[PDB]
Amino acid sequence: EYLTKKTIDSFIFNNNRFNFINLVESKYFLQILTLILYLFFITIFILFYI
Amino acid sequence: MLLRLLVSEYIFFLPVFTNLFIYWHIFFKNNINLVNKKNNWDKSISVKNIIIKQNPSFIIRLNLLLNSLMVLYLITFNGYSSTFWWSHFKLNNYSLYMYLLVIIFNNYFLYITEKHIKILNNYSIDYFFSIINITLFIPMIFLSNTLFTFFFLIELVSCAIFYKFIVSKISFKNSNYKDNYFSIFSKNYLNVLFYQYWSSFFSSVMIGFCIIYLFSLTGSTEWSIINFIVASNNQINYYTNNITLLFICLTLIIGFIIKLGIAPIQLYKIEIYKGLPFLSIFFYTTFYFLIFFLFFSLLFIYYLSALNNFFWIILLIISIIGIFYIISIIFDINLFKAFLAYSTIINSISFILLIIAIIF
Amino acid sequence: MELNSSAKEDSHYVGVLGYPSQHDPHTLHPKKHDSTFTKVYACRDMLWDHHWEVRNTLYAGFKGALLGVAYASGFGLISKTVPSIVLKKMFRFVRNNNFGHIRIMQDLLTPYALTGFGLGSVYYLYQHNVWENRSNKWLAEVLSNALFFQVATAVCVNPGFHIYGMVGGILFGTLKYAFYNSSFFQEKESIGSYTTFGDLSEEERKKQEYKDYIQFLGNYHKVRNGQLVDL
Amino acid sequence: SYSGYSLNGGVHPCLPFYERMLQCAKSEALPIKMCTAQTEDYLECHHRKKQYALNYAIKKELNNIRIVALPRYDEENDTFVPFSQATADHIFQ
Amino acid sequence: MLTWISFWSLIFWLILIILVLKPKNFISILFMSELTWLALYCLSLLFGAIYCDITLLSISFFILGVAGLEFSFGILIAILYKNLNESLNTDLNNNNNNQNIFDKNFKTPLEKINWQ
Amino acid sequence: SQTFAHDSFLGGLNLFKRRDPRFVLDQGERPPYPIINSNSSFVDVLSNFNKADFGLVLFSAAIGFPLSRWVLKGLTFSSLNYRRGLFSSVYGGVILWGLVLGFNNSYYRLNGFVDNGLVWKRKERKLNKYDFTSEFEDNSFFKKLRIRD
Amino acid sequence: SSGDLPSATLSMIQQGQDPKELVLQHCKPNCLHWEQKLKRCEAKLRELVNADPEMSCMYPLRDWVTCVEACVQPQIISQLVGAQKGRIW
Amino acid sequence: MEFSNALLSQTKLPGQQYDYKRCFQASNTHFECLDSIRDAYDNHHKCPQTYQAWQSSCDVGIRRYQMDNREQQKKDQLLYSKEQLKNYNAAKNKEAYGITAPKNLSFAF
Amino acid sequence: AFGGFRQTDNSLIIDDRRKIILNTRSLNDFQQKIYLRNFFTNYRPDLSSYDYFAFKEKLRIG
Amino acid sequence: NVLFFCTPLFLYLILQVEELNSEKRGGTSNKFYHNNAGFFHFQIYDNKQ
Amino acid sequence: GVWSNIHPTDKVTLSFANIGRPFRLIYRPEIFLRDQQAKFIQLEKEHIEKSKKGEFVETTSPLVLWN
Amino acid sequence: NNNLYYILLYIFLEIVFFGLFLCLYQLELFTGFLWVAEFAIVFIAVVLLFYLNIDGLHLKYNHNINNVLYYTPSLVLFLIFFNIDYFSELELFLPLELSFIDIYDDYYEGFNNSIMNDFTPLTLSYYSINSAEFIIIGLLLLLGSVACVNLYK
Amino acid sequence: RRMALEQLCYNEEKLERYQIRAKLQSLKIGEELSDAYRESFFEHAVQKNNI
Amino acid sequence: MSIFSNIWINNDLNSYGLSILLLNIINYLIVFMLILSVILLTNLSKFKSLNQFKEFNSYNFILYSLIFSLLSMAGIPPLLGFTGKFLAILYSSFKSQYLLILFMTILNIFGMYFYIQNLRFVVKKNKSSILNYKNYYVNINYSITLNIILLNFFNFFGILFLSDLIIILNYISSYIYI
Amino acid sequence: LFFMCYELLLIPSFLIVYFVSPSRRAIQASLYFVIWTQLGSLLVLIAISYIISITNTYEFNDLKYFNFTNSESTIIIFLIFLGFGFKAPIWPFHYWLTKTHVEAPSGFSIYLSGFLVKTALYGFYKFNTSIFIDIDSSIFIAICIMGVVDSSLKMWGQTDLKKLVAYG
Repeated sequence: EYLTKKTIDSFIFNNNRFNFINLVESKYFLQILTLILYLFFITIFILFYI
Repeated sequence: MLLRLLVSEYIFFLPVFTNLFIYWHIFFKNNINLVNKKNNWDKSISVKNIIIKQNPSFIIRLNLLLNSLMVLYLITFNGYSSTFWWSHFKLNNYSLYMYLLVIIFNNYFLYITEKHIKILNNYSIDYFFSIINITLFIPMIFLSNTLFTFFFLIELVSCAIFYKFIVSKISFKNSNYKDNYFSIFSKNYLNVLFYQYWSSFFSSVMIGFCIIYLFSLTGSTEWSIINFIVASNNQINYYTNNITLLFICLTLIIGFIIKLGIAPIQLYKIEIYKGLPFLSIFFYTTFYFLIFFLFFSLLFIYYLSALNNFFWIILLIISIIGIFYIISIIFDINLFKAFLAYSTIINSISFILLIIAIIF
Repeated sequence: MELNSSAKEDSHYVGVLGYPSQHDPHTLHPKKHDSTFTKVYACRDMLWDHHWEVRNTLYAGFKGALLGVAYASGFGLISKTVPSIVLKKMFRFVRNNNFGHIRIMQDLLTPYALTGFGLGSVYYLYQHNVWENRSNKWLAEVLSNALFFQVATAVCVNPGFHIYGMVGGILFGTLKYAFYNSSFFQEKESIGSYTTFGDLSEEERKKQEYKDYIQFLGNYHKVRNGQLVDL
Repeated sequence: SYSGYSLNGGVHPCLPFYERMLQCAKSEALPIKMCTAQTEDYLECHHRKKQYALNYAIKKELNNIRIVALPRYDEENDTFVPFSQATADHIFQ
Repeated sequence: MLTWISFWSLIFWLILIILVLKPKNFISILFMSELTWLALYCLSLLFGAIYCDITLLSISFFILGVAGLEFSFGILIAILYKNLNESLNTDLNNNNNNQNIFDKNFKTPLEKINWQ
Repeated sequence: SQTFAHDSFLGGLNLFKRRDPRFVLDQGERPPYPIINSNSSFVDVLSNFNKADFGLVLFSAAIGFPLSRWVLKGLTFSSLNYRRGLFSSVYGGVILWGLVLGFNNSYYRLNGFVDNGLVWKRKERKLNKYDFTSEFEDNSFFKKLRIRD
Repeated sequence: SSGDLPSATLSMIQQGQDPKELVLQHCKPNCLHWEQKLKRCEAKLRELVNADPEMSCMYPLRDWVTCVEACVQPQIISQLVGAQKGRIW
Repeated sequence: MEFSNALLSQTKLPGQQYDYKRCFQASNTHFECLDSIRDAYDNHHKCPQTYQAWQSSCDVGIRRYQMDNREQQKKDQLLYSKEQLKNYNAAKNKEAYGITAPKNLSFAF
Repeated sequence: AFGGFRQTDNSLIIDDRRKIILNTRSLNDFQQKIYLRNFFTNYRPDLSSYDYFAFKEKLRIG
Repeated sequence: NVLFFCTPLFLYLILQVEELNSEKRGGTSNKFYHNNAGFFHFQIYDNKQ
Repeated sequence: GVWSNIHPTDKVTLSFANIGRPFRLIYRPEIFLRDQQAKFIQLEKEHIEKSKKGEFVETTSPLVLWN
Repeated sequence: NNNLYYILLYIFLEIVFFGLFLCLYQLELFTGFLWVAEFAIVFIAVVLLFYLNIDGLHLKYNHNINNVLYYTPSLVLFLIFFNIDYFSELELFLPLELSFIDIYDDYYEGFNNSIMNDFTPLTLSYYSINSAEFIIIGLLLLLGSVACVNLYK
Repeated sequence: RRMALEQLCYNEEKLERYQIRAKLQSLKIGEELSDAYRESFFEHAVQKNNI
Repeated sequence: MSIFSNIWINNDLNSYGLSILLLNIINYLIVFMLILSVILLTNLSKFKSLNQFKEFNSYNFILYSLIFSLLSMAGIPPLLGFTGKFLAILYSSFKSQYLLILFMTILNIFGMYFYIQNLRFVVKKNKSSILNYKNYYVNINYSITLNIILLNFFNFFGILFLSDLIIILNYISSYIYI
Repeated sequence: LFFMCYELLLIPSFLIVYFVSPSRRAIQASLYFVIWTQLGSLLVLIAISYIISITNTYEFNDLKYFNFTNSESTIIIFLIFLGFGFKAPIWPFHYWLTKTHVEAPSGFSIYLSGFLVKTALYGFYKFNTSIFIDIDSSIFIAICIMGVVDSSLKMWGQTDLKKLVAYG
């Protein structure tokens, strides 16, 4: 029981603790900005470094 | 042209113009339906009542009839595949079939919506007019031949969506008698409006930047010529600056994901679905899935296929990030509208993965 | 955009087609007439030599430090909630310094950068020295990635979430095998490309191709099953 | 959506090149392999990367000290004379 | 200093970033959006100058109209904030604590939690 | 399959019969009939109107009454003047749609997209390798809509 | 099992013949820079007349031979009997 | 899409128009001359006047589409016949009105 | 019609009968069927289908 | 508890040892012996007219 | 029945067992094979004519197609 | 700065600087049009600020936390690697004496040109080629006006 | 459905040449003149240029 | 896509993937139509939260249709939802994407769990009342009922009729590149 | 056809469990059983799709007329074994079977245990015979042995008759 289902249940319960239920305007703006900037950085990393 | 103007340059747009004119005349006539002066030499059989609640069933039926007439006109259409109106419109068999399918789906959804409206009149004439106007221009997106026309049509569609969202009733008839001397501050409509407006602004800025950058690259924003030039670059190696191409592709993909509300940018769509009527949610899903999602898929498959060597990595990374971030969120919803939005997001992510596979 | 294209190279087809090869030596060989500065500056080919284990370890460590810095900048520091008094003292120091922003940034990002550099160096050494002699690429990559990521998760995040770290490592190794190890959507040659040799005559090639296409007639299931009508 | 017109209301400098490239593209069944020359000409006309590279090379050569004095030119004869040729209107005489 | 194209691109990207950097005020967001639209128009003009394309220069009027529509929509939205009982500073509409605000403090509007 | 005689009162029926379900033809494909004027202007298209367009307009006007009645059936709490005005506007829209259809038919006839009393000198020979509908249409009303099966 | 089934192929090793010539012919294209360097060294040696004895293309020839045999030797070594990797590792 | 000959031919220069009637007449004349020649290969130099008319009237893309259609038609005509095609289609429809049992206990492959 | 799966081994495959060289990673479906999928998995692969079925029945009987 | 949790690994090791021993004497091995060439047991193999 | 009278295979199979296969070969395989052997048929006819004159095309000897 | 009035003043200054930059690039027509549009928008924004932020007391927000936490390293990383300039060069790269394209003149073309206004490209774009775009813009403006009326209601 | 089947068969027959030309256009840089593709490149560029 | 004696044979249809995407989108939209159809036949104010799924416990037709639609949304066999996922998996395998197959399978499993989580809140202690009342009695839209019946028929047994839709989609996608 | 028929039985079982079980805890048990059955079905469907795409034919004779590569055969065997073992059930994917037999109605549990496991075994046997595999069956043998050992060892602690019968 603990190894097969409780692992996924605990992972969900723990990752949900780091997510806000109701979206904030600042949260959404920061998320969009971070998405764009980090996607550009990661894509450039593969092109030049990775 | 300067000398002669061929009929085929606007023959397709002629039925659209007729439909727009009819819709505008009807809507304008509905705006003065209550102003009926009675002369001193005329008799009123019954006392006139100025409190009128006209069911939008009439507008729905009129829009459905107009869509059926447009479908009939498309059924009798014949000609040769070429570019129309100074290469700003693409008239292909595939585009015509896509327009026909979109129109059929819109007609079925409109019939269902009218049937639901006959049950309870919870929607006003303005929402029906906004839906009709959105349906008037929605089919035109399939005929786009250049990114400028596509951007203009998408901006128009976004404006129509915002207008439809503004047409939502703020107050409803309820038996809640305890709240008669107290104020309940509901911020759902304001939140939906703010989120839609900010997302639309950001997406429009990204799409405009992408178009401006693409024009400088090749000198044209058309569909076929851009792909030809991009494939030629892979064979002539004239422009080896892969950084600029990667940036343009990233901008286009980010703009498309933001407009479609693709993960990991999903809290915006989650909040959007949480504060709208059921019919409005149905209409928004039908518009986004049938038009926006299929357009993005065709852009990644048929329009920008020459750059698919670059879109693959971005698409894979986005899909992996969405699968990793949305799984944890997908198990904590406590609203039916949130559940519907999450189902739509999951379907969009699955379709994105399917398109990534298809591009191979 | 190609991943590990230097390793993913068909040497025979590249030589037949004549395309320049990344496996060719990129070094400098000055003659016996150059100046001392020219001779000294010619030593830069060492940084272009991939066989130097020191160079490989340094490059991997730099990549790991960059990855750690990027993670801290994008999700790391913003997630952390430092004490208010510490922030006030940092602001007071920033006011009283000429380049205090650099000092604060260094004091913040140093642990993440050091951990990233160390982890990258360790992973590079393990991959280059421990997993280069296995047979099954997928199995070897899965085992190595799972071990490294589970060890990191037990040490970097928390001992409790070891299973999640092992699963993440397995997934990362699978992705590496799919893309960083296999030329999926990164092909450098056309599908079905074959290079002919033996100085075979055109007639012999035509006869062999006809014989093969006769076998290609066996590819159709209805042809094999004999369920075709006469037309 | 190729305008092909100039900012002065005329024709864009790459209009004839674009016409030839379009003709080549619509002509060959495999213009991707066949339209190399026309594609290169159109790309050079649109993005003058070749001109920029030539300018960079000229600047690198000017960073050397090979050239000291270029031959002057007299428009009355429409001819170039060497810098040592002591003609009128020269900076040094 | 920097080349014009690089300066314009860097300015567009920095303006997009700064749109999120400042505090969450609707009026400030509208002003930043107007500034970004003006920067986009300037970039389009510079590109049309670089490439000598009529369609590139034609964007300014369309860009101006789109910016005007966006500004009008934003003004209308900001006007609606009065009736929605929501402060212009959006950070005051969320109960989540933040270190950026010097004076954020929200308490339940009651007198005594424990009565006797 | 035979075609309704051109310039008659039933020329619009030819727009209801097509050889294939293709919405548009290729850029280099010859039209089913000879082309009168590919470079057609608006004035030329207007001059191209005939009894087929008149009959199409008449059919649209006749059918427009039932559609207008169906539309008016969904109106409630409206004045008789308002209902009459809305019905008249709907009928006018139907007539305009019929006129547009007639103009499109005239343009197609001038371009040779549909039958216009013209036949090419040398017929295009097409072999129906895949023919799964000849027998199906041969024993139903589906043949009357398929031009040459 | 797989081991009890009849063998469907017989290579040069299975035919007992030396495929060294075929291996060299197949691996020559992989080493072209070394061959070009050896050709240049040979041309330079033939250009000079009675040069110093400490001037030979032997080093270039060794480099070319190492490049050629670096791929040919191991590959055939994989096809030899008794060269199976083992049970587990 | 980038290598789509039809998509490449569909595009045209700004303000470029195609005289369909003249193009079709010239193509009909040239194709009639070519069919009178009656050769498997399309030797356009066998009717210099007709080939010149086709080149002058029909654009590059129109000529390419016409040539591809003519080549496909010639291959199909050399391939099958009307009666054979009709009989094969009837037999295929009759078979599709039934079921295809597996080819158990075969004697080949 | 029998299809195939693209192989990931970046290995050169040498065929001397046609005197050709192909990559394991880059091989068509027919090439995979003729070189990679041409392995034998039957005791008496030289027999016909019915002959091998009868042989299997006879071997079980034996 | 340690023995129970490690039992699958011990079982795998014992099975591998037994397979090695069988390979030493050429006995039946833990292999998919496809000796029927795919023909199912007592599967009716008849052709249709 | 009618919904399954267009192909010799069941609808479920045809929808599921035809994954990106040529629909012409799936529905009417004979014409597809004949078209794929278009130039092959001409080469076979030429070889047969040459052998009728006593010239055996050994390169075209394997080209003996039944269907 | 968090003060809305100061932000508006800075926006006006930035718009003026952008107009100056456009004039430097010899694009004075678009500079003037943008200047007029921005002045009207700024007047509307000042009216709104007097309407909604008459007091002017901005929220008590501190930039140090967000700047040091994520903004500074993110900006450094973004500016470090982002470079979309392929072949653009500075004006001082080569001596101007080696350039002669600005000296050539098309006398016959000038004699064949009757244009006296710089709005010819604008007319040819927004009236001949992009007429569909202009119609779409008009329809969008009408729809936006209707939407604004509905929002006010 | 029957009409669409016929039309799809015709469309696939038309698209048959499209795939061949794209694969010829999809030949790797420098692989057009390769011996395994030289015959196809010569036929498509020299023989199949008769417009 | 092989070449034999300069004559090539193509056994693959390049337009299948576009038809597959179109069919998947169409199936999702059809499922959403029935999912929202039941909402349209009831008082749309009575279904607020995720635990507000027991409101579907009503007249047996509504409950059965809701259960079938919920099953179809997760893509369980043999509804229309399973057809889309199965065809996507088949197309991915035909394209040789093992990583994509694994990711799609993980996502489908997570989606099935999320969709089935709602089935737990379906049970109600008694028959509910989510139907609007007209003329003092509950009003049931016969046209909406007929549409829902047609959708449920096309979803429960529509898998057998997938041949015609697949053919139509393939024909549509055939001219996409042609 | 075999795969489609094997997948159809899940819907009737879920319908029976959701509507006929008398236990209140049977809701979560039915959900878990449906989830495990769907996971096994997904694995089997992935394997079947791989097999079908590898050889575009639908006959076991045609499958025998083709040979799968080493990796293909290994993956197919592993996926078929995983699906059939999730539907067997096998350790440690037996929580669904345990909860079902604990909570399901007597008639359904009698039918679920009696028939579904046999159908899954028959499908696995039919698929396995049609595919020749050169891999070692040690993994599957060890999995079966460990599952048998685990199921037998837990019998002494089972006081519920239904639970003990399920373990047996």
